[PDB]
Amino acid sequence: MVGLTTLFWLGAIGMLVGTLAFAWAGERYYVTLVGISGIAAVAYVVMALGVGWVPVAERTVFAPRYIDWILTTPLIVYFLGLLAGLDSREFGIVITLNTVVMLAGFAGAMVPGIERYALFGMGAVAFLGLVYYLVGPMTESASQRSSGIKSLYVRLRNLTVILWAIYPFIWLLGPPGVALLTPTVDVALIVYLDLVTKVGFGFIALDAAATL
Ligand SMILES: *C/C=C(C)/C=C/C=C(C)/C=C/C1=C(C)CCCC1(C)C
Ligand SMILES: [Cl-]
Repeated sequence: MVGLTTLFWLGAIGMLVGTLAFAWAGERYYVTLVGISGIAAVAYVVMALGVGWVPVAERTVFAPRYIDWILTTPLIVYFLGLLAGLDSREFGIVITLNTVVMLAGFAGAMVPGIERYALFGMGAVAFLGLVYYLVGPMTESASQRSSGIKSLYVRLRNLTVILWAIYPFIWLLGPPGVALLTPTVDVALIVYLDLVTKVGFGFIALDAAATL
């Protein structure tokens, strides 16, 4: 009743609506949000068309998803770093940590053997370091800003930390890992998370930009 392609098209449509909304409302921030959802839109269309479905051992891996994540997640961290007022050096640490997470996941998904769990573990370790910087140093830094900017940062930060922490569990329970969850359910859960961590993220920012 509901195929993989249908779910990919749904994500594509959701990202497109977000993209046009952010472009219209567009204060770097608006251009970043267009990139976050605009890139994801393209990845989902490509996948909806059946492009980039790579067979690996006995699983199917969706390569456009990881290219998407590698480009869009640093833009989300960049957005948060602007809100917090990071110096160009602190940016380097968190964006480096983020890239390690994304690359490790991409490599683990593409490796047929159990070495892929070794790659997954490395991304998990780097993710914990990323969470520390979001909850600690970046929160200290955001404190120096107006009370409204600080409030916006805290709300986007918690949205980000809570939801991003769910992805490694979906990955591990899905085809890439123990292959427990079926591809259709696993994809459905990730389409939901992508939409919330990108388009939902964006709309929470727009809402605050009008309350000024
Ligand atoms: C728009 C897309 C988003 C916000 C994707 C987020 C994905 C993650 C936070 C994935 C994290 C992972 C780990 C922490 C360990 C290795 C496997 C990953 C890539 C699923
Ligand atoms: Cl995958």
